[PDB]
Amino acid sequence: TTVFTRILDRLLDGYDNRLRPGLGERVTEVKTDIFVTSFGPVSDHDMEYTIDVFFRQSWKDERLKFKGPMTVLRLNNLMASKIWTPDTFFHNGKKSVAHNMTMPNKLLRITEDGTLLYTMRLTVRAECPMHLEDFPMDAHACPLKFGSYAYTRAEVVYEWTREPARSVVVAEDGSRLNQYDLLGQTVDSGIVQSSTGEYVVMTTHFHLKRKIGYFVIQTYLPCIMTVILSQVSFWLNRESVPARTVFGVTTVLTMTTLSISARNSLPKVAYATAMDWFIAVCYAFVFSALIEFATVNYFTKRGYAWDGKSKTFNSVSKIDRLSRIAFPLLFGIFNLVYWATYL
Amino acid sequence: TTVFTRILDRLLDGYDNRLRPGLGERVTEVKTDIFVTSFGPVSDHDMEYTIDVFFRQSWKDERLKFKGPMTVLRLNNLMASKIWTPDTFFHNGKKSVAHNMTMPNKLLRITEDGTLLYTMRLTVRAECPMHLEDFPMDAHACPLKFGSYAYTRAEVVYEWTREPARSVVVAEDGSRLNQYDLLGQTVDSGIVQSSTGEYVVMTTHFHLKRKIGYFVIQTYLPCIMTVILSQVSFWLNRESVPARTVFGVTTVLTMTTLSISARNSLPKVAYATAMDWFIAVCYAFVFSALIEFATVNYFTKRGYAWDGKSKTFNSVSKIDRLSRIAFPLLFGIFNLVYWATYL
Amino acid sequence: MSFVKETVDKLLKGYDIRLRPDFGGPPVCVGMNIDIASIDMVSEVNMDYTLTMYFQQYWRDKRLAYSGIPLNLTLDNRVADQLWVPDTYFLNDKKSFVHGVTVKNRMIRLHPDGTVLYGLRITTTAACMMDLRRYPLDEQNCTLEIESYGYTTDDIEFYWRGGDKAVTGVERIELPQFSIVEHRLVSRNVVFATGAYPRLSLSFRLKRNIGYFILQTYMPSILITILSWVSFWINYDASAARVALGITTVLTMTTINTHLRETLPKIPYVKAIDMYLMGCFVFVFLALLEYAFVNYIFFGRDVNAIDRWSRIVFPFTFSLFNLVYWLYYV
Amino acid sequence: MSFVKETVDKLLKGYDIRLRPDFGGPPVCVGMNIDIASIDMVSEVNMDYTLTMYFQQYWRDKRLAYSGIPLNLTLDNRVADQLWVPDTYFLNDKKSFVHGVTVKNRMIRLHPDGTVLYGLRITTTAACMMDLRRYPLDEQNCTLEIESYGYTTDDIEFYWRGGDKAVTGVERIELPQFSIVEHRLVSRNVVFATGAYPRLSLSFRLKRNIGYFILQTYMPSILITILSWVSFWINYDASAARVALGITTVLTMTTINTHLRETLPKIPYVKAIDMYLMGCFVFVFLALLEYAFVNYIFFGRDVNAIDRWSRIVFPFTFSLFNLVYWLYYV
Amino acid sequence: MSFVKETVDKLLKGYDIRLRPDFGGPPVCVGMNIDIASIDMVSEVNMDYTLTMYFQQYWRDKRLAYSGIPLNLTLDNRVADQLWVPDTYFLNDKKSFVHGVTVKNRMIRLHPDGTVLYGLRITTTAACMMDLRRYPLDEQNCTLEIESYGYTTDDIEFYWRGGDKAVTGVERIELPQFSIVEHRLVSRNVVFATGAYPRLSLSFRLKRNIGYFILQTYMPSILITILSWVSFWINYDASAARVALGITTVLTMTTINTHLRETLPKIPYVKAIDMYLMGCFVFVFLALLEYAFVNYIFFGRDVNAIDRWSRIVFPFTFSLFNLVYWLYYV
Ligand SMILES: *[C@@H]1O[C@H](CO)[C@@H](O[C@@H]2O[C@H](CO)[C@@H](O[C@@H]3O[C@H](CO[C@H]4O[C@H](CO)[C@@H](O)[C@H](O)[C@@H]4O)[C@@H](O)[C@H](O[C@H]4O[C@H](CO)[C@@H](O)[C@H](O)[C@@H]4O)[C@@H]3O)[C@H](O)[C@H]2NC(C)=O)[C@H](O)[C@H]1NC(C)=O
Ligand SMILES: *[C@@H]1O[C@H](CO)[C@@H](O[C@@H]2O[C@H](CO)[C@@H](O[C@@H]3O[C@H](CO[C@H]4O[C@H](CO)[C@@H](O)[C@H](O)[C@@H]4O)[C@@H](O)[C@H](O[C@H]4O[C@H](CO)[C@@H](O)[C@H](O)[C@@H]4O)[C@@H]3O)[C@H](O)[C@H]2NC(C)=O)[C@H](O)[C@H]1NC(C)=O
Ligand SMILES: *[C@@H]1O[C@H](CO)[C@@H](O[C@@H]2O[C@H](CO)[C@@H](O[C@@H]3O[C@H](CO[C@H]4O[C@H](CO)[C@@H](O)[C@H](O)[C@@H]4O)[C@@H](O)[C@H](O[C@H]4O[C@H](CO)[C@@H](O)[C@H](O)[C@@H]4O)[C@@H]3O)[C@H](O)[C@H]2NC(C)=O)[C@H](O)[C@H]1NC(C)=O
Ligand SMILES: *[C@@H]1O[C@H](CO)[C@@H](O[C@@H]2O[C@H](CO)[C@@H](O[C@@H]3O[C@H](CO[C@H]4O[C@H](CO)[C@@H](O)[C@H](O)[C@@H]4O)[C@@H](O)[C@H](O[C@H]4O[C@H](CO)[C@@H](O)[C@H](O)[C@@H]4O)[C@@H]3O)[C@H](O)[C@H]2NC(C)=O)[C@H](O)[C@H]1NC(C)=O
Ligand SMILES: CCCCCCCC(=O)OC[C@H](COP(=O)(O)O[C@@H]1[C@H](O)[C@H](O)[C@@H](OP(=O)(O)O)[C@H](OP(=O)(O)O)[C@H]1O)OC(=O)CCCCCCC
Ligand SMILES: CCCCCCCC(=O)OC[C@H](COP(=O)(O)O[C@@H]1[C@H](O)[C@H](O)[C@@H](OP(=O)(O)O)[C@H](OP(=O)(O)O)[C@H]1O)OC(=O)CCCCCCC
Ligand SMILES: *[C@@H]1O[C@H](CO)[C@@H](O[C@@H]2O[C@H](CO)[C@@H](O)[C@H](O)[C@H]2NC(C)=O)[C@H](O)[C@H]1NC(C)=O
Repeated sequence: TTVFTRILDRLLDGYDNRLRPGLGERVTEVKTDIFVTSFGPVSDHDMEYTIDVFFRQSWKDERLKFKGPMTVLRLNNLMASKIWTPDTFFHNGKKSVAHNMTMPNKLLRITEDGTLLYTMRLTVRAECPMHLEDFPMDAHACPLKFGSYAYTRAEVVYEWTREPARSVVVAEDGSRLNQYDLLGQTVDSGIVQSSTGEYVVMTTHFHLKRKIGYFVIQTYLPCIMTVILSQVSFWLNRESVPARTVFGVTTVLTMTTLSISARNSLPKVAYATAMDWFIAVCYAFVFSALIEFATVNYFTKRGYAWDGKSKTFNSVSKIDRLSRIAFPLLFGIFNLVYWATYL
Repeated sequence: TTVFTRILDRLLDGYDNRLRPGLGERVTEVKTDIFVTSFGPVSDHDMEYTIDVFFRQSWKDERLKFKGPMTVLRLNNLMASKIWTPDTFFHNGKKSVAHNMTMPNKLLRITEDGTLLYTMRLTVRAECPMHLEDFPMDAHACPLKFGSYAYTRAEVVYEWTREPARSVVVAEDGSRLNQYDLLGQTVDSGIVQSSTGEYVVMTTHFHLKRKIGYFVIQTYLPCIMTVILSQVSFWLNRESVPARTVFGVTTVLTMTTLSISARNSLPKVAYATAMDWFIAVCYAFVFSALIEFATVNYFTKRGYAWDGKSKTFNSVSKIDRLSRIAFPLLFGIFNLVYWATYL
Repeated sequence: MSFVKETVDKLLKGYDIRLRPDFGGPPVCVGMNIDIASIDMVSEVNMDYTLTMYFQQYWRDKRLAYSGIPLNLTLDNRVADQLWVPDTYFLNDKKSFVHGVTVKNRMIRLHPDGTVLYGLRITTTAACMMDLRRYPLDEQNCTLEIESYGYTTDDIEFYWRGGDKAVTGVERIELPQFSIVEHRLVSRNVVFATGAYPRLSLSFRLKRNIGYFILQTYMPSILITILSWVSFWINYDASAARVALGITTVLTMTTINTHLRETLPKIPYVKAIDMYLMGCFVFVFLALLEYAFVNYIFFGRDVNAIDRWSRIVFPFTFSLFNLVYWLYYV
Repeated sequence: MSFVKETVDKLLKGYDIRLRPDFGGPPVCVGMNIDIASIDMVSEVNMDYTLTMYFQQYWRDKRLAYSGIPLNLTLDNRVADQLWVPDTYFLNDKKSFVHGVTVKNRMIRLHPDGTVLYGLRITTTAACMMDLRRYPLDEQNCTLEIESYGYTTDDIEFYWRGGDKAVTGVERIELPQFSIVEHRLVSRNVVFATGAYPRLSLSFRLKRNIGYFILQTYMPSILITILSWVSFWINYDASAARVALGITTVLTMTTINTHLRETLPKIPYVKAIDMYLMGCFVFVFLALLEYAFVNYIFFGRDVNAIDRWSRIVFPFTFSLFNLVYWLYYV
Repeated sequence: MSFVKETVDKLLKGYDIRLRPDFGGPPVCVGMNIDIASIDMVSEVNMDYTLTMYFQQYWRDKRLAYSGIPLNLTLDNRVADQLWVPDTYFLNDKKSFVHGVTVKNRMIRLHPDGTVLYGLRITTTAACMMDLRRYPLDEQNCTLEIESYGYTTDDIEFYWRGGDKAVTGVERIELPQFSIVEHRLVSRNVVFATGAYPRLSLSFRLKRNIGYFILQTYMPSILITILSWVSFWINYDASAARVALGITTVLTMTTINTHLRETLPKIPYVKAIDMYLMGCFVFVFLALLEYAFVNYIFFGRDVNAIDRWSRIVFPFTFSLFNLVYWLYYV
């Protein structure tokens, strides 16, 4: 241990951690890869997603070459803070967490050649701008961009450790998504210009597709059943005015309850989503069913119904007879057009 | 002030704050007392409570004797962290705050004899398991246990400064309870054995009694007034089928709304409480009233009511005549049995 | 590399961080520019907004001048603790922080002449007192006040670096509920009991998106109001039908108002949404109250005339209410 | 700058932050003044309010006296961690912090005679026990208690620096739900078992704005109660119409009451809002009972008299109930 | 205490925290045991549970061996920062902290042979993926994964100290909503790109309690379904009574689902609770639709047969549905 201890104390001798490797001499190349331990929940209201990663950074520092029995050293959490490391940050990050339980969730290794492997465990909240026009039948590409906050591309450049497709790895038990499926990802890199210069940006897009089953049982089925229930009024006799008025008016209140609740889960956007049109059309159908009876009642002549053993009686309305076909047919047609358009 | 300054430096001369007083020589005796500035809110959902205290600990450290013009010294918050203090913690604490605004809310006083008075202002959330079977007419004794985390009773022993009853003091304006009354307190001490050794535990129990006026006006009265309303149906004529069906059915919906909301405040416990049984009985009374009319209507013959002038007419149902007495009486009896049991 | 290391050591050797540049001399001029990364939340309930920005400060410190190195020295952000930095703060912020993953998002860049570039990535919740009389047809003006905490104008002066181009990224901002109509840069002095202080203000003008409220708030109220007029076309003798329609729409209007009213804090003054919702509530209230006169004036003592006129007056009066409302608020 | 640098280093060399000024001598007098920035929130559920202020402490320390410089040294905020400062805390403070962006919102200003001015920008959530019996027509008195933690009046004394002008910015406070009616300064000594501690108290009296509850709570309840009287003008034989009206008003009243239960706290006693809603609930309950008595007295056994009598007594008694309510609370 | 002070200072003189025990030698064996204090919360919405525990770690460090003192030296918890401790972390923990009142809830106890006892009091919110298809009749398996962040099995090895007796306090855990059925200890070596890492897993099997759901979910749904059958006993000509009964039960059923829509999570697939509510919704939908068929056959185009047969089939088929549901899920 004493022989080993001397090497460590010698390494940082005259070492300035405020200066990047090869300062004023060359560009510091950082090789990076990510292992997503759990792709956390996605929040539509906040337009953000959580992601738990093992953020691995690798680079070379000639000042940290060493010779000894071992060819790889696993440094302590304290050592990593004594040396220069890249100031990587996430461009679209909102509020990230570096885990400090029980100790700092970091690891720094050094090979004899001076190659540093540096890993940390992070929970990142990131911005994912969502265009929710096709909601809840929408797909999104949530990005994850990172780079050096302070060092321009003339000083620090980032790269992927291996092929870009094989550089972002998701754990098999990593999907922590309740309402989405992680179809895959695309890995890219580029350049971004800002007021302070040009910087290398490493980007990753996670392609997500929303699960629709929640909205079918919560929104679509009750709305469909409410529309069906509004049409069931067409099969009641025209003389039961209080019954068909209660039937139609209470179906309207059910649509209003359903329509308001569906939006409250949505973020406060100002355009019509896919679910908005379906609810609007269902609202029109239930609205038109009560207007239809208003017309039927306006032409009813006798307040009494057929007595079952025949004094004249009202005939069955021609408005009702046609509505028993037109309303189910138009709604059926609207569903084929709606579901084919978005699926 | 120079003479005073020198004494301070000499005190911590060779002082090892890693070693308790009398280590390997005797047992450190810490005398504790608590002044409750405010007994914070109690959370039935989380089964915890908040308490704001002045936590005073007193012990003797012969290493901190001194001689000078004064006989008592008040030490700044920086000095307290430089010496050895008991590693006291709260066994049932969930998340506690040691206030640090504007400065650390600590105080270390040293007497020339070597006695140290050490006070700190704390906000403590503590676990208070509750048996809610008598809810909302339930009473609880919320505990507050503390002791040394690392030192066994062979090393550190805690005692109350004065008579255990008088060692815990609650400020007159210290009651920060909305739905409870702090009846009183019992102060005890004992030994708790764990995997690491035997430890001394100081325990304080606060006896709480739930205020019922909230649930009487939010839950009990609406339930009682809805049950009365369901019985008002008995006094309508048996020929008004739509009115008595609307009357009975909407009281069922009112019971459903009341039952759902009353249990939302309650923690998700799987047993029946005193409010559940009252609501279940009110549900059965409202359900039975609508079943009563269903039986009355089955024996109704003529669809027209009494014309008001005199052709035969229905007679007042004998079921109705009896139900006008049995239902109010049975509910009245149930209330006396229910309230006398729990009050 | 050691030559650069020796240079940096010399600058901080004997460096006094408690003294501003040119202490006792002319005030140090600090220039600021901002790159706005995003505006995340704009909440009426809390009357604030969230702002993620890149915040840069420029000033000249002769103590940090260096020669012989033909490069700008970008240094590890931990060197900022060893330098004098302006005591800049956001006068109207409620809660703010500097991001710290993977490291603190802080930048220190030196220049040969002594110029210091101090950049931070900050998410700040800033107080924006909103005027909600015309809500949701309202236009807001939210500011960000940048002031020195301890130093007066005798010691430190602020200016926007680059004039009206000192703030960038505003055009790229997308808000789910607002549009950035304009932004302005102001520079002035504020006088307190302890002396005058330099102030920089950045302000935005926000116009709210009305399309969303039409589907959520206005449309359901409009349809229920039209529904309440269905009562005027039903026979006077259908008491059960007309009361059931009348009382259930009054219930529906309360339902509409309740589950919407939780979208706004307890702000006690009249707003545009309140007037429209209460205008429709009064109409459905009158449609059910209108039948009380109809039923009584037949059975208690012409009947079709009152309903016939209501079939015109109610649609007409509601259109008159809509015309006056939209013109007044647009 | 070197002269001032050595002047400051002279002061701290040999300084003992662990000892108060004039330790063992007369108590150190600390003057205090507060500049209130805003009262962000006042919550009845948690029974506390959030306050932003500039909190200033002013005392004299002979150990910090400097000569030769005819200027008041404004130093970096980090020098505050190397001096003695009072152990001031807020007694009823639940959670608080000093703002830290871009730097710690803290100020130190020295004067030649050893006088120290120490300012902090603090956001604090302070506990305020509220008496909500007259809610929403209630008037609250929320205080801030300022005390020394571990010094007695034999060591430290507090006073309001500037008399009744020691607190400014009250006119800046813009609470949407309240209006600041008055504020007071109190100086007193608090005696505990550990000794007597100097105490300063700043208290505000708040009067709640009632307009929101008139439109949101009282007016809907008044209109529903009026709507329940429409039953009195319908035929005694319209059982379905009159029961549906009466029972739906009861359901509507419960809806108002039940949804009000979530925003309001768990305060288990009768308040002003409860008495109005319970008054209106009893009136609509009795209207439903009124028809039941009419229906029973006809079919079970006059009929038109009861409706005629109810058309007058119910509106009249409700007006009397309102008159007694508003006089007793306004 | 003089001799003890020398011994303690001797151990830490030249101590290198950066190097593990037997660095570059055989792997250090770290024994662990846990004493669970409480499982505070288990939330389906956040898909996590909260666990408070006493977390002990045992390892031998010859650098910390001491002789001449026949005592086990418990030292102030702050000495832990001066010693080497394992880089242990919880792989699936979302938010966690060490309690810190009055001091850090941490323990270091040395032994003469060099054995180190290192104990912490940790409250950790750990991620637990839940399969809620059988909710509320579901059984869950939540785990806690313990791993070394940096070292490999060539450096550090984990084991449960005391075998199956390593974890204690499970039998005393009381949960308002669950019951601990079993717990297991697993030792394994997880493999990543970096290399093999030691792993210990503590897992509990939770079987949800049903009493709350019976009274809150199943019972209201059952009673409403039975109430819908009341329509079968009313005359076919009573259209206003049977439709109002039928449609209000449909409205009531949606009220249950919508109010339990906000307490339940956003997990988009068919669960056991959904099937029972959907089944009951179909039965009440069919009861209302049954009368539509009765009305059409009589008035549009025998009649008493449909009602008489409905009075048996509907109660019978609901019983059959219940039998299948409960047998399948119990
Ligand atoms: C009352 O108690 C509160 C906490 O409840 C204290 O706030 C803490 O104050 C200390 C001292 O200033 C802080 O410790 C310092 O942290 C710096 C980094 O902080 C940044 O990063 C952390 C995360 O790592 C963030 O949480 C934080 O917001 C910042 O973004 C370090 O750089 C400091 O180290 C420097 O100074 C020390 C001084 O001893 C040197 O030894 C170092 O070498 C170095 O120069 C330091 O560690 C702590 O972070 C604060 N906590 C929080 C939550 O903000 C108050 O200070 C305290 N009040 C009083 C009067 O004591
Ligand atoms: C949101 O709302 C805020 C107010 O709360 C608006 O802020 C105001 O913006 C106006 C400009 O639109 C400001 O008015 C301008 O102030 C400048 C600075 O004044 C200081 O310095 C001058 C000397 O240069 C001193 O005399 C003065 O006392 C101050 O110390 C002036 O330079 C401007 O002058 C311009 O107009 C005059 C004529 O009035 C011309 O003679 C000049 O040449 C020049 O064109 C001008 O007066 C105002 O000060 C701001 N108020 C505050 C409180 O900051 C935001 O604009 C608004 N946001 C949006 C998007 O509309
Ligand atoms: C919210 O509610 C709080 C109480 O909970 C109110 O605070 C009280 O305010 C009153 C004033 O309105 C205070 O009464 C005054 O106290 C002063 C301080 O008393 C201490 O110091 C004196 C010596 O100076 C000691 O004798 C005494 O024992 C205390 O230690 C007194 O100096 C004042 O005296 C003045 O009036 C008396 C007559 O009453 C005269 O004889 C005197 O000459 C002098 O003019 C006075 O007694 C009271 O102490 C406060 N209580 C607390 C607990 O702070 C807030 O005012 C209220 N908020 C609002 C907006 O109203
Ligand atoms: C919640 O769900 C988790 C899974 O998600 C369950 O965890 C599994 O538990 C089972 C035991 O119930 C584990 O199976 C056991 O694994 C041990 C470790 O395997 C490692 O080491 C061996 C070599 O020794 C390697 O081959 C292997 O790849 C691993 O690296 C084995 O030692 C066990 O074998 C022992 O028992 C079997 C009989 O069961 C004998 O035949 C053997 O001879 C030997 O005595 C066994 O295979 C499984 O590994 C766990 N999985 C995970 C992912 O941890 C939890 O049990 C469950 N919770 C509850 C309460 O049930
Ligand atoms: C939103 C739809 C608005 C439609 C508005 C439609 C407005 C409109 O034109 O109404 C008049 C009529 C009403 O039809 P309906 O059959 O209900 O009314 C019959 C009609 O009035 C006959 O003339 C009456 O016989 P008579 O000669 O008096 O002896 C008969 O009396 P009775 O013998 O039964 O007692 C009435 O019942 O409807 C149509 O012609 C459209 C049918 C297709 C409508 C298709 C709609 C899609
Ligand atoms: C839960 C209830 C279960 C009830 C189960 C079923 C209980 C049961 O048997 O009900 C029917 C019976 C009579 O019911 P009810 O009086 O309402 O019905 C009258 C009865 O049918 C007469 O026989 C009829 O006269 P008639 O002779 O035909 O000319 C009369 O017609 P009309 O003269 O008006 O034209 C009908 O109105 O009620 C009891 O015995 C109540 C016992 C106490 C019940 C106490 C219940 C608490
Ligand atoms: C220091 O701790 C060790 C370990 O707990 C103690 O050794 C125990 O001694 C008791 C004596 O009755 C035995 O029954 C146990 O089996 C021992 N444990 C082990 C792991 O060997 C030791 O006694 C402690 N030292 C002192 C002075 O109490």
